[PDB]
Formats: sequence, structure tokens, C-alpha cells
Amino acid sequence: SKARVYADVNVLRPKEYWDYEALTVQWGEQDDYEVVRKVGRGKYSEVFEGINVNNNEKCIIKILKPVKKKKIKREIKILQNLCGGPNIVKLLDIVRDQHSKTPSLIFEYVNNTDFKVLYPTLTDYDIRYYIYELLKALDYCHSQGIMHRDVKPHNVMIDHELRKLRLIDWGLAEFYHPGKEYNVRVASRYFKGPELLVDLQDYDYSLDMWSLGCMFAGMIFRKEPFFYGHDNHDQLVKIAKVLGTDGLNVYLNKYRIELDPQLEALVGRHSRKPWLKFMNADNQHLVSPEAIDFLDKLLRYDHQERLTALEAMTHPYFQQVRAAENS
Repeated sequence: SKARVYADVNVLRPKEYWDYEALTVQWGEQDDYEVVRKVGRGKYSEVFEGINVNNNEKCIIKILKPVKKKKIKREIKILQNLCGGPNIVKLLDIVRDQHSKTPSLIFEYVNNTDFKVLYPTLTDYDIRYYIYELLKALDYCHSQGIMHRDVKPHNVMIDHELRKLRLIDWGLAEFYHPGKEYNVRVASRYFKGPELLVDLQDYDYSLDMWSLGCMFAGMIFRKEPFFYGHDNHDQLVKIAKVLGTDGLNVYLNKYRIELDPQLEALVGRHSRKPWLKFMNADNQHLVSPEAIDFLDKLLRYDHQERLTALEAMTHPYFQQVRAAENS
């Protein structure tokens, strides 16, 4: 399988662009940056609000848990390559504790609002607007030959006050090379595309569009998460109970994948469930025919059939947002 767009980005660019293993990190001064308070944490890092002692400006400090040097070089190089793109978090500095040699990445400060309280208050238009802004970031990174691979609400920072959005945590992102086989143990469970759940390793930028779709479905249906699987196998079953088993089997035979017997049995047979059946009194104000049409072009088994981020931004569902932007 190859990507339908931006397939040759890394083929055209110099090896220095994408050979992250050969990067040479110019370490800054650890003292320039002081931690003020913890604002987050995950499996690979702790995140703090900090201060730049010289300009006394706020910043974000991400202290990395121990991992192989390669993964560290990957995140940095990707951040450096994307620096300046729309709605991509900006890496400001890189520093290491002399003794421990524990790295910290320093980023511009963003005043994020917790999605668990933000989302149920967004109005129809707000959704349109933030999903458009997230699309700009995704089209930009794909255009630069990179896949994010962990798109989820937690990785989308929003400052509802200022209307500002940033795509963060590029720790799982990789460079796309035509025909390369990637690890399928990426993304977070609820946002994993079928390709990952069926061991299709030669995936591409379209993976991020599946994840974006899941996010979107979650916001317009107020059903977070939308596909609530317990383990990887159950995740596939949860998708199949909605999209239906016929499309899955068409997909598997097209890419010549055999599902493992246990899994096959878990999946079973299921008819497709119309998106309208998830409509209810709490979400109704969010669910236009254009919302459903867009969602439908995102959540497809076949990664090759999904809308690309560029196409997505021109869908009529966004036209007011576009108009607003054109001043």
C-alpha cells in the first residue's frame, strides 16, 4: 500500500532531513528554565509549567522518562523540521541534567483547558472551528513527510479563551517512506485505526485521519470515547459493531490479510449501523447532515478511501469557518 498524497516527500529531500539517527543535539543551558508547577504526565514524560528566567516569560517543560537515544533524536528532529507550521507546538530549547543526563524539551507556553470539561461546552460552530484548525496542522505535517500517529484529545491543546490550538506530543511520530513497514503499537487504543488492529504495517498519513474521525465522532455525539474497546481485540469488535462486518471483509481481502481465528470469532457478523442511531437529546444541536457526511468520509476501513486532510478542510461542513478566515 502507498499513500495517495505526499508519498515522495522524503524521497526528494536530502537524507539529512529524515535521517534522525545522525542528528547532533545542541544542548542549551539547564538554568535558563525553572519549573513552577506540574500540569501533566503520561507514560513517557512529565509536563510542567516553567519560566524563562531572562525574559521571565512562561514556557512548557517536558521531562522525558528514560528511553533509547534514537526515540529522543526522532522527536527532536521532527519538532525541528515542523517548527513554524500552523498550530504545531514550537520547540524552543533542549537541555539535560548534567548529573542524570535526563533530557527536558522546552516549548512555547500554551494555556490549555482540560478537554473533559471543555468539550461538553463547545457550540456547533466551535467544533467546526477547532476541527478545521487541527486539520491545518495535519496537512502541514503530512506535507512534510511526517505522520503524527497519536492524534487524540489529550494531544490537542486548546485555549478556549483565545481560540488557539496546538498539536502536541510528537514522541510517536515517524517519517513516511513508501513501502516501509512500521510498528503497529502506536496511537492510543480508542483512536487506533483498523490497519493497526489487523497488523497492516505499511500504513501512512491516512492513519491520523482515522484518529481525527474518532475524535470528531466523540465531539458531535458527546460519546467520549466513541469506540470504547477494552483491549485491542475488543477495539476491533467495537468498530465492527458500528461500521459493519461486510466492509471489513472487503477490506481484508483487498489487502490480503487473514484475521486470527480467535479474533475472527470475536468479531462475528454485524450489520452496519446508521450514524443517525447515535442521535439523542444531548447531542442534537451538534449533528447537521454536513457533520455526518464529513464523519462518514473519515471513518472508513480502507485507509486509501479516507479523506486527506487537505480535502477535509474544503468540505462544505467548514464553509463558514473558511469564509470567516478570508476576511
